[PDB]
Amino acid sequence: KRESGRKVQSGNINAAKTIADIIRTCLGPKSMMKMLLDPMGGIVMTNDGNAILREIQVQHPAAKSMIEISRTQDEEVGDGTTSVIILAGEMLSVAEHFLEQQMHPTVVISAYRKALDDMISTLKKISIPVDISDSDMMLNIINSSITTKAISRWSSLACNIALDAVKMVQFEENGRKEIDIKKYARVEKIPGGIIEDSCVLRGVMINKDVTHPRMRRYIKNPRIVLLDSSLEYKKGESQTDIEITREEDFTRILQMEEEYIQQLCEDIIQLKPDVVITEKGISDLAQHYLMRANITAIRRVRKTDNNRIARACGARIVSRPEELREDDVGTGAGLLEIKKIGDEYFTFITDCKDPKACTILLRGASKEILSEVERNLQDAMQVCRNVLLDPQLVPGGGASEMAVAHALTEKSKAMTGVEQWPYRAVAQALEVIPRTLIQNCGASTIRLLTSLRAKHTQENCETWGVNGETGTLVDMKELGIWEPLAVKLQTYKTAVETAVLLLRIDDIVSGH
Amino acid sequence: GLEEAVYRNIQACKELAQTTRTAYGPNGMNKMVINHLEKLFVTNDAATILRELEVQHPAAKMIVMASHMQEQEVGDGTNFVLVFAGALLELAEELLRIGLSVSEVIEGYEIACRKAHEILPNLVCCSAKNLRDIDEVSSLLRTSIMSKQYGNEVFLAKLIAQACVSIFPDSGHFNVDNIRVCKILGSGISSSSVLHGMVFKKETEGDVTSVKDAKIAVYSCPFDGMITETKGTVLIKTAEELMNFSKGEENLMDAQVKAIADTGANVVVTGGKVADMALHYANKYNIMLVRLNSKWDLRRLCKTVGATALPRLTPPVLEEMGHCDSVYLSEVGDTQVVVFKHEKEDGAISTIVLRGSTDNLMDDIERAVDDGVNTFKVLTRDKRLVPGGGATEIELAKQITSYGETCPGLEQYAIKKFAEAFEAIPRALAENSGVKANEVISKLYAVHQEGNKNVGLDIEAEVPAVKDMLEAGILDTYLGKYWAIKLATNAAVTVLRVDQIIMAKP
Amino acid sequence: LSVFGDRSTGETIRSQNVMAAASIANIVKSSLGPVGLDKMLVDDIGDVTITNDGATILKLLEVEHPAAKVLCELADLQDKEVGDGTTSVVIIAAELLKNADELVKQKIHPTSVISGYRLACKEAVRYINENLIVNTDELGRDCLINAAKTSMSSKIIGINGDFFANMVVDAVLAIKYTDIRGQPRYPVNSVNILKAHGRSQMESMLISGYALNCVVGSQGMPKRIVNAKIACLDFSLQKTKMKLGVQVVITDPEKLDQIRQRESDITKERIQKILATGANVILTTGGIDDMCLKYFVEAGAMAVRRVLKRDLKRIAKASGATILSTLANLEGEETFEAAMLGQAEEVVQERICDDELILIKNTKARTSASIILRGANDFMCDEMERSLHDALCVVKRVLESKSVVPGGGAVEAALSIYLENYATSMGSREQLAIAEFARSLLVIPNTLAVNAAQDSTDLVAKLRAFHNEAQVNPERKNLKWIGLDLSNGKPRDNKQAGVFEPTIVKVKSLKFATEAAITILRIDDLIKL
Ligand SMILES: Nc1ncnc2c1ncn2[C@@H]1O[C@H](COP(=O)(O)OP(=O)(O)OP(=O)(O)O)[C@@H](O)[C@H]1O
Ligand SMILES: Nc1ncnc2c1ncn2[C@@H]1O[C@H](COP(=O)(O)OP(=O)(O)OP(=O)(O)O)[C@@H](O)[C@H]1O
Ligand SMILES: Nc1ncnc2c1ncn2[C@@H]1O[C@H](COP(=O)(O)OP(=O)(O)OP(=O)(O)O)[C@@H](O)[C@H]1O
Repeated sequence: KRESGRKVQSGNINAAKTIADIIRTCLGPKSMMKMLLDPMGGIVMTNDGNAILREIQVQHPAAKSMIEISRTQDEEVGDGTTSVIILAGEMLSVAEHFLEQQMHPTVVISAYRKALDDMISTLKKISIPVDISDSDMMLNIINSSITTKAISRWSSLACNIALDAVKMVQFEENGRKEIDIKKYARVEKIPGGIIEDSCVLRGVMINKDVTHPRMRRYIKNPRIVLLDSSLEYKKGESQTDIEITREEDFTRILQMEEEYIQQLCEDIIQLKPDVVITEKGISDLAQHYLMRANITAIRRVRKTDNNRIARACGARIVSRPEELREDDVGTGAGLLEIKKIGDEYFTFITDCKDPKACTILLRGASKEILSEVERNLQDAMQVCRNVLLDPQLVPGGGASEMAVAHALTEKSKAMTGVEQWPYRAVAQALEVIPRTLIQNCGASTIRLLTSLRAKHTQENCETWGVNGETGTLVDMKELGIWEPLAVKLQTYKTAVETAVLLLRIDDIVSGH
Repeated sequence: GLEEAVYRNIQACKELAQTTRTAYGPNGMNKMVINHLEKLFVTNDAATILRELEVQHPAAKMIVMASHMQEQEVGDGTNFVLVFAGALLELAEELLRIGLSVSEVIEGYEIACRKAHEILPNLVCCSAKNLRDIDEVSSLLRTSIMSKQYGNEVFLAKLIAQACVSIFPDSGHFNVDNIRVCKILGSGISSSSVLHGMVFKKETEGDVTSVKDAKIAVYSCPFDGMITETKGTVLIKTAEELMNFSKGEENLMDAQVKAIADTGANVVVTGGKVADMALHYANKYNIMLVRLNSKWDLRRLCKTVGATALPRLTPPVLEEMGHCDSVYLSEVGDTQVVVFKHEKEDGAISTIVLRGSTDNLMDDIERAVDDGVNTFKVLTRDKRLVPGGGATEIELAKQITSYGETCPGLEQYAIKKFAEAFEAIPRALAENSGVKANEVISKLYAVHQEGNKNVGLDIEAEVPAVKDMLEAGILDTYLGKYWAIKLATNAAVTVLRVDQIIMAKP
Repeated sequence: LSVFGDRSTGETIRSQNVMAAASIANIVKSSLGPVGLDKMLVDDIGDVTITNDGATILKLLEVEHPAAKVLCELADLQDKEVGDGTTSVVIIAAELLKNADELVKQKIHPTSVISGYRLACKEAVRYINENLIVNTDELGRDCLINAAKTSMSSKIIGINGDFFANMVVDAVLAIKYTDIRGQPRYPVNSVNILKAHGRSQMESMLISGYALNCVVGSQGMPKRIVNAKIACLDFSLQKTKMKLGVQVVITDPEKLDQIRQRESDITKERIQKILATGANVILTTGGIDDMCLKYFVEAGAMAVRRVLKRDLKRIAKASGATILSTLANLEGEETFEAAMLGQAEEVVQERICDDELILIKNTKARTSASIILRGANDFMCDEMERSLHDALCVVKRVLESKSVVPGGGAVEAALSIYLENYATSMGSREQLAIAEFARSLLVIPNTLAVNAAQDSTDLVAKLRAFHNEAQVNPERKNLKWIGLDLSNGKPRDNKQAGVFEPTIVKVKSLKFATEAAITILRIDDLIKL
């Protein structure tokens, strides 16, 4: 139940090596498939490295750390997540200098963290500046992710979707230029149509349906009223219910409920609005007064959605409906539309401004095509996110892993001390990324990797990668396998952070 | 019933390397070996380990058969073969797990072997000056007697120096067969000395202390009752018939020792025991009688002067006798010994007498003396010396890695592993001295990067640093390092060439 | 015999109690020191927490054994007494039990071991108190600057060590205030470490005062004021509400209009009472009205809006002012003149890049300051702020407790030689009790040497080789107060390196570990029900 000594350090090596050996052959566009058996007898043959290790149950607690850290890796970037776990396994696989040479882990940690700043500065040396204003240069960078998919026939449309989505969310006036896909880039699906009919809405779309037919259908000048409190009778400080037993008491509670409901509606119609968007729900008696004034009733929206609507038309979020002013006019908007497109109502309040947000309109003939375009366009917006955050590109395909590992061999000659032996172990562990690309293509591994290292010691290190498709060597300046710097830096930082985490572990202790 | 089928040929040689890796160096550990005749023995010599340990795997027998060729043409570095070639097969297993073929490692080892034979003449610093002095000889012999008997090298470096100088005017004839070792029980190593001629531990049983006769006859039969080669039915009935055989036995033996006096031989060697009445007849005619019960002591005398051992009871044969100049007695170390000195001859025979209280201790000194003679038996050839203590093992590993880095192609992997197999020999010296081996290798490469050559291990338990080998007087043999690298590479390429072993019936 | 359980007595319950107690020491063996290794705390749910602090290890360690349950309570007696020391008690007391378990096999009764341990503990405090150092050398003489420089070496701030160590030495000596009879301690609140982009890390300045990270807004109002009155208030000068969840009813449309004209008229009445006090420094959490800021640029009051609540608690504590939550005094509206106002000297709006700050100088009773960590990016400024906070608590916890002792293996190595010579002076069946007490104190440099990746047979013995010479002859060639530098693997003087420990963490550790080793050694029979 509890382990101590050197069996935990050698046990954490085999716990992480058995995770990297699962997805060792799952690298590159020529990746192989796996067979996942279900207890109900079914088999899923997915090739996503995030989907393979999620459903696999593990018993070692050190192998549990490989999944939950990589689960946070999917939230940061959406590319190269299986390359982290291979680098996490190969950095911990050289157990000769770990335990067989009787070295303390603090010796290996002081050499691994001294390899981190050499792995960072070398990746910034081989970079290339990016002209972000040109759209034809940003078309070839999404081709590394849109390939082998169903969106390859509409690559020009999917490039126009992801480029216009990342440019509207980027608020560069603060200096830091934050990008928020989960908040300001809410993707919605519209049933019906074809993949070519998909576009980007310039604003916020609300999926609230229409209950009463007496609502505004097409208004050129809408007026949006944003509210927080609900439109019902005012309750007390507690949630107690008002029960009525006597017949005379039924008239007293109903007249104060009718007066409070019609008062919260009459101060909205003094501005003559077109659509009422409130945070909480709407009662049935308030809907009778909302359909009397012939206006749209929208409820159940988030607080993040209310911030983007107020910046779209110039509205202001008011908590109570009895405190509205003249500033809460939604003028300047494009048009109002609640047209049911594909058996689903959609609230169109788009305009011609940039309120630090956007809306992606997904079209498809069925739900199977709508589920394909959603997961493919989400990877397209995450690639262009790292470009606008820092316009620097690193050539992938094993060229970056051989440019850094060549610099670690030259820097190891002038690095004296006992830490020079695991310092060369980081350079040989970085060669596993072009090693499996030869194994996945089918060529000879040791015959081609040796000539790959001979090309790096003489010529330029930014060139001469490995083509995973044809199997032979190709120049990275000719074919577009250019990967972002923010993805390769976050990969190399996390691979060291999980190598410094499992090597610090000496005892396993159970208890609360 | 098959797992790897190429790893079991290497694991059998890795067990053969482990029995001498911890026994390497002046700080190496001893081995409590058991003889086949059920005798307890304590030793640390690498040649006595393989002689008693009957290894049975034929894949590891190639390195043992390479040690028998290592004993030829050089008497230095049998432990060097079992450590370096063991590190060759251990480092070759890291290449085969990647996907490299075994035929690619073979041609890559022979490339780096010929490259290592060119860098080794560049590391020759000093040489012998051929002055035949005891100060020049003992300065180089102090390193060879080390790693055999540590702590008692101040008495051993001077005694073998006085023996090999007496043979060096005889140019082209110096060998280990001219310096014989005879062990005498005594106090310790402080009472040991060196003598000329053939010296036996047993004294002359006769009363003659000096004789100048040249005719020497050796008879292996003891002095007892004579038995006729025919039937010879001898029957006794009364007491007077028993006295006729008792007096007739002494009268016939009086004519038996008279036949030795007729041919002019006053030196007789008897392998067996001598009777008391026959001992009186030898002293009457002035005959020197020396008893030598050992068969190797008798076989040594036949190969030097030519006196053969005859099974008959004193036959007067003039043809099978030897020739010596002067045989006499000398009192050295409170023990009279016999000296077969050569006065008329120039003399090329020397005998180092060793004293000690334990026979298990005196036998380890005999292996340290014969390894000391074999160090200068090599130096009858071209005199080249290399720094020891792991000094040449780092500089050879520094140039081969520098050579294998610039050479492109698939052969760069076997050249890089040929240099790291040389690093195990300072790793064997650092581990046996109680020092962390990872700190000494980093301290050796830091001083060899700046060009400070001739730097080896500092032999100290408390000091993990290094020191200079030129000022310390530590020097090895270049020819001892030349044949050791060539024979271990030829042995390690033989184990990698053989893939599977199949038994066959005769 | 028919009882309600199983019974076991003899020496086999003595050997089982020390094997269960020393196994808990192996849980806190590698986690000792600043280079201690992390250990996984597996919960019953399935999640795991990676902690390396030894105080949180023993809190989550659950071993259902009564010998291990004894060592659980000493963690509660350690934090309530001083607050630090916890796992050093565990390794000492478990090695005390392991050496005493060898005495049971050597035909010694534990009664001589218990009485010998209490005399070895009281003589350990006597040898410690005869070799102390009074809390002094704050200015002019360094064992400080160099004391905080060792804590700062692990980060990227350690490239220029002499530049940043002066910022934390003068900041520690600035927050000193006695406040009870000549105590002087140091508060848990410290200097506010802000950051900016001053094109390099060398443009940091030691500001002798608090710095607020707020912008005053308008420019027509003058930024340099001379008056001393500082006003702090929590109620909003913006349009007020009754409650976030409770609202007032508005039925008539013209009734809605006249309460907005009353809100514009009641803002004119409140500003007449604030400026009648003469307070120019106006700091409001809830915000300032737009027409109310028009009255401040003509009167010259330095009004700052949208100030944080936790920043205002240090501002009102600086000038000695009282935080006003509501302006209504339960029947009307008043400003509480000469009550919520403090005194100051000068408030300058200093031009700092990307955040124009507000500095206050010479308040009533603050003793705090601010360090502006000007740098290049957010990566180097965020790591340097936690480096200043870690270097602040090192100098703080030393210069509180009224005298200190050179620690880090210097205490236990000196006690291993004196208590052995004291053991040969008593006799009377307690010589082996004190001689094994000296060898049991050697586990503190023994676990520190194995965590520093050094040879433990050399690094511990180099400590005792220097401490023995202080007892043989009093000549100055003997090295005295030799500490243990775990970074380079070489013993150095603690007076030059500034490695100091409090006396109450060293005295109560030897007091609690011997009383815990006494209670487990008094167990000779096991009864279960
Ligand atoms: N068309 C291609 N030709 C050659 N090499 C490629 C090609 N596409 C990708 N690669 C190489 O594959 C590596 C990425 O491998 P992989 O595709 O398994 O990760 P990913 O799926 O892009 O990212 P993540 O795994 O987190 O989703 C890159 O370093 C790159 O050099
Ligand atoms: N005291 C020492 N100083 C420096 N080097 C040494 C020392 N002792 C041994 N060596 C090194 O050990 C190697 C030879 O050592 P060793 O004497 O064990 O071999 P050996 O025992 O003579 O071989 P054999 O078993 O054939 O007699 C040489 O490379 C030499 O440099
Ligand atoms: N500046 C320093 N230099 C060298 N050694 C130090 C220094 N500071 C502390 N130590 C050593 O580190 C040890 C403290 O270990 P750690 O902080 O991991 O747990 P702990 O504080 O002993 O546990 P607890 O909080 O119960 O007392 C001490 O024994 C001390 O000898």
